[PDB]
Amino acid sequence: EKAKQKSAQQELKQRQRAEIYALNRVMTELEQQ
Amino acid sequence: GVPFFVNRGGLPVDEATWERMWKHVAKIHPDGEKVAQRIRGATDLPKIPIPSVPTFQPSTPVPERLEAVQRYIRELQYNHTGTQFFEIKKSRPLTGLMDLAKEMTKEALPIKCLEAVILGIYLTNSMPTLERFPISFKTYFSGNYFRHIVLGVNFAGRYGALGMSRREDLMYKPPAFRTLSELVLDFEAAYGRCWHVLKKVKLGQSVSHDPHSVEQIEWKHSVLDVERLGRDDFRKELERHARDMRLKI
Ligand SMILES: *[C@@H](C(=O)N[C@@H](Cc1ccc(O)cc1)C(=O)O)[C@@H](O)C(=O)OCC
Repeated sequence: EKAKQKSAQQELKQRQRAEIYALNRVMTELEQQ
Repeated sequence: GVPFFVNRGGLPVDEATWERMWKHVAKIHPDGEKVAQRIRGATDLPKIPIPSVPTFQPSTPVPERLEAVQRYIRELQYNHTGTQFFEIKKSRPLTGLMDLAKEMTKEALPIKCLEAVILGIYLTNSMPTLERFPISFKTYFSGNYFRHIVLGVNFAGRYGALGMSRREDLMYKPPAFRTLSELVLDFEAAYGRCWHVLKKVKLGQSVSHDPHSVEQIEWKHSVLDVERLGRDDFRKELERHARDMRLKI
């Protein structure tokens, strides 16, 4: 079941990346003004 | 300068580092708890396209390739989250840093200045007529010191830079400066325009184009104390560094 385990890891990275960029937009707008 | 957290366990970000990232957000954002509550677990967040790594036709002039390299770096965005997502051990062999740069292109997360230097090397190893060398700047403003680094470049005897900064004037310079001194003085003036005093410049040697090299990057081949040197000796030391690099093949 190694292909499914990689699938879960890839989904974790995808969910995290979407939150990282949403947070980055907020913090970029804060840092600017 | 100002402290920040580093993700030291690879990707996906481990649970403890992830919570630490959000705890830091709740501290410094005036709406920090509300920001997390909107974003965390949200199922309607934008999809971020994975930026395409640029590839180059042999007919494309190197300066045009560099514009594309810089555009790619910028597409990743400056990382303002408070948590650096890739750990950069500056004394690692080049081959290990190039493996990390490859992972930066696969995972496509926001980056700061040092990560961008590593990425810029990785994306210009295909340009043997381009020399690449790190330039670090230490500046001072309102009682605090600031560290910045860019990737200096030299094409056909003209100097420029690639990199990432939170300020538009402190990264990309097309390779058009006749001398290394002129390039560094342009950064010094850019710093001065946003009220930073340039204190130190640390210049590295030319970096190998072999991504499997076991050589370390030599970050501090010249370390220049700007105010101690004064204008004339500052320029002479930069001229000497430029000569030192021309002989490292
Ligand atoms: C280097 C980096 O990103 N440096 C910062 C320096 C800086 C410039 C201007 C202000 O107002 C604050 C900070 C940058 O170029 O944005 C990077 O590796 C790093 O994390 O250095 C500490 C910030």
